[PDB]
Amino acid sequence: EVQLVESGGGLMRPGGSLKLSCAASGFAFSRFDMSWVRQTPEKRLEWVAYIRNGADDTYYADTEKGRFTISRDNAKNTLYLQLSSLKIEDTAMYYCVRHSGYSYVIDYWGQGTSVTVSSASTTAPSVYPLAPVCGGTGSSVTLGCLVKGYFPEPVTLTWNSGSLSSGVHTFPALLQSGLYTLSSSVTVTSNTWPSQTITCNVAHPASSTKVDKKIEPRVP
Amino acid sequence: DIKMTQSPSSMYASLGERVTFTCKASQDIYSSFSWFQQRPGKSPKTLIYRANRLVDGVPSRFSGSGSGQDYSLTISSLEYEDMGVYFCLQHEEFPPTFGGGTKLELKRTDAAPTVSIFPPSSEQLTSGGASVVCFLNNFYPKDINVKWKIDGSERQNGVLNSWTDQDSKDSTYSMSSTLTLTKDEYERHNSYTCEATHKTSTSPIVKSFNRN
Ligand code: NI
Ligand code: NI
Repeated sequence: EVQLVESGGGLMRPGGSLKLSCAASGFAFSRFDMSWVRQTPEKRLEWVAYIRNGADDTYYADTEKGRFTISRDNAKNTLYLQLSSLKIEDTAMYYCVRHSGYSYVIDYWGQGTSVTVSSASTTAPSVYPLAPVCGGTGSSVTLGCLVKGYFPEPVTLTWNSGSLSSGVHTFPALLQSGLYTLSSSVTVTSNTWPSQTITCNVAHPASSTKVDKKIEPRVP
Repeated sequence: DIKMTQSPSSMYASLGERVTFTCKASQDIYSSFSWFQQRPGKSPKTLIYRANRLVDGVPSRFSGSGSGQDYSLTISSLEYEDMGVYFCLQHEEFPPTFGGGTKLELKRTDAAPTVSIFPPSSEQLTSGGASVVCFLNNFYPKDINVKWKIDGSERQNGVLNSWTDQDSKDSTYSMSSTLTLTKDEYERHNSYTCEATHKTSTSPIVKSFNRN
């Protein structure tokens, strides 16, 4: 049961530093070479750094002085990547990967840890319920949730704490004048709303914001 | 670094169909080559190594071939779980380099969108802003145009359009269109209209409301 679990990512200003960790389990960590790989927002994959059993035998795609440092603590079964003098274009999902043997071939990938390099401040979202237009007629009804003005990504959004997943469409977040906006729609049969409550659950961990917004009919 | 050129960049395929991706390296890489699959929302998974060897647990419908500079991945009988993005990788020379990816999606019959329009919520109006939202649900193919009209005149400034990826249950797309106004501007007009044009019909689908 090979497991690689990254952590340490987050938001950082350009010029700052960030240390990522990869907790390994399920294999003899000290006998395998390891690499870090990153995926950019454009979904491009790119090698970052590579380390063998030794602490000095490290190789980097960009060896500009003191920008990437890969290290490992074999007693803690952990791999590290120190990012320094961060640039905006270092924004990416960083993956821990295990080499199968003596070559550069990969077998297992981690789950990734998201790094955002930006000058913008963390900002909590506003959550707005979208109820149908004043009126009320049809076999089904479509409701919505608009999450506006937050930074950085991501927000998570569920309906009725996850128990309502059929008929749900969530639209990817888009940057609009420095801040993200996301929305979600849910379609249910007309006889269940508003007789049964429908609630939008929005979480923004970077600002610790958690909102549960009930959708209620418009008035008058 | 060695350049990896993957083709095509995307393709639609039917269930049970045979599909082939190719990748070309800028020099001989002696079969130090792998294929990866990235299902939607997940990290990549290694499918093939050494050009033609299957990773344990990968079904036999996947197969790789090639040598020198030219390599291929073939999926013999396409299944629903095979959708996602496929990447090639050379690891003959450091640093290993990935191809740009091939996005594989499901072909299905055309479907017209279901359109819904939402005035600004009362909570937003208290804040000083006003967003009008149009949802276009469950259409195929992906291309679609949305037009906003305010008291009859077209408005394009301030529109944000967001598509989903392909639906995992019915292979349709949905999209959200948000027109963002100031509260002052929203209150200067009465009728708001979202018009969706899609290849399934020459006439647009129209949804409107009046501020009353
Ligand atoms: Ni759906
Ligand atoms: Ni090059």
